[PDB]
Amino acid sequence: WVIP
Amino acid sequence: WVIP
Amino acid sequence: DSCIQFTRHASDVLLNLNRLRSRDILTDVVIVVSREQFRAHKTVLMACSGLFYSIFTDQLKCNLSVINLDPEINPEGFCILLDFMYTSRLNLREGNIMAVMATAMYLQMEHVVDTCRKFIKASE
Amino acid sequence: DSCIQFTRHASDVLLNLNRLRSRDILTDVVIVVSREQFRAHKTVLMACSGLFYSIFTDQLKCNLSVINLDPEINPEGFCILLDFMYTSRLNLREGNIMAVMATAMYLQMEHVVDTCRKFIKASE
Ligand SMILES: O=C1Cc2cc(Nc3ncnc(Cl)c3Cl)ccc2N1
Ligand SMILES: O=C1Cc2cc(Nc3ncnc(Cl)c3Cl)ccc2N1
Ligand SMILES: [Cl-]
Ligand SMILES: [Cl-]
Repeated sequence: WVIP
Repeated sequence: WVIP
Repeated sequence: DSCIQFTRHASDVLLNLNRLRSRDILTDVVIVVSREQFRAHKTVLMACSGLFYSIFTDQLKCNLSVINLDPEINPEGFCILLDFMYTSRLNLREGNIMAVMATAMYLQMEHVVDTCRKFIKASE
Repeated sequence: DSCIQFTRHASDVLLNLNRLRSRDILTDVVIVVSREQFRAHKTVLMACSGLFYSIFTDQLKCNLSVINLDPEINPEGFCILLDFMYTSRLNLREGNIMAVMATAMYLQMEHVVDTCRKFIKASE
């Protein structure tokens, strides 16, 4: 999971 | 396009 | 093999599947979550959820145009997860995390369940 | 927004759509390319090809279970492109590049047309  |  | 790979292909396919969903094109099922209805493509639902994969591989349920979810399922939690299925983006917030995790557990979306558990653990 | 994004989600969806295609699950169209037949999902074809997008948004053609392609289309070229649609991997070779580029032009798959043009230019 990432900060887009 | 890339070499996978 | 000796194939070449187009890096953005999967993302571009998912973007177009979401555009078809937004315009209601070739949607073949309505998911009923209490008073709320959500139109979708059976193939995308199966591709994202262990529950939908089981439902639409069933010889009788594969032909249904309406699927009613358990009354304990929160429509907003379902909406957030349906948006994630079609975009890869999860709108996870303090106000919805419990409903999102419960819906992801029911829908069998293990990566969502995992990030909800981690976000909850950090707040404890 | 304040969404989080699962990096591998689009690739995982496409992998599962290909598994459904391989097991012939919820395929809703057969593409006829001379003597050869290819089963697929209309939504994936539309998501990958300008030609299929135009065909399946047409009010009459959207309901057809069989689509016949132009007789000049090479079945192997179509097969390679259908595999690319479902995997992001293109099996481009000296022996098939001309058929693949011609099929990609007909199917309106601009990124494939682009790499074929570049690979051909390099060989000249
Ligand atoms: O957490 C998850 C996400 C998920 C998706 C699916 N889907 C499929 N799996 C295998 N082959 C096929 Cl053909 C599909 Cl469609 C099954 C289980 C789960 N669990
Ligand atoms: O080279 C290409 C690949 C491609 C795909 C599509 N597909 C869609 N485009 C816009 N919205 C939607 Cl809803 C879809 Cl399905 C249209 C044109 C082209 N051209
Ligand atoms: Cl997931
Ligand atoms: Cl393309």
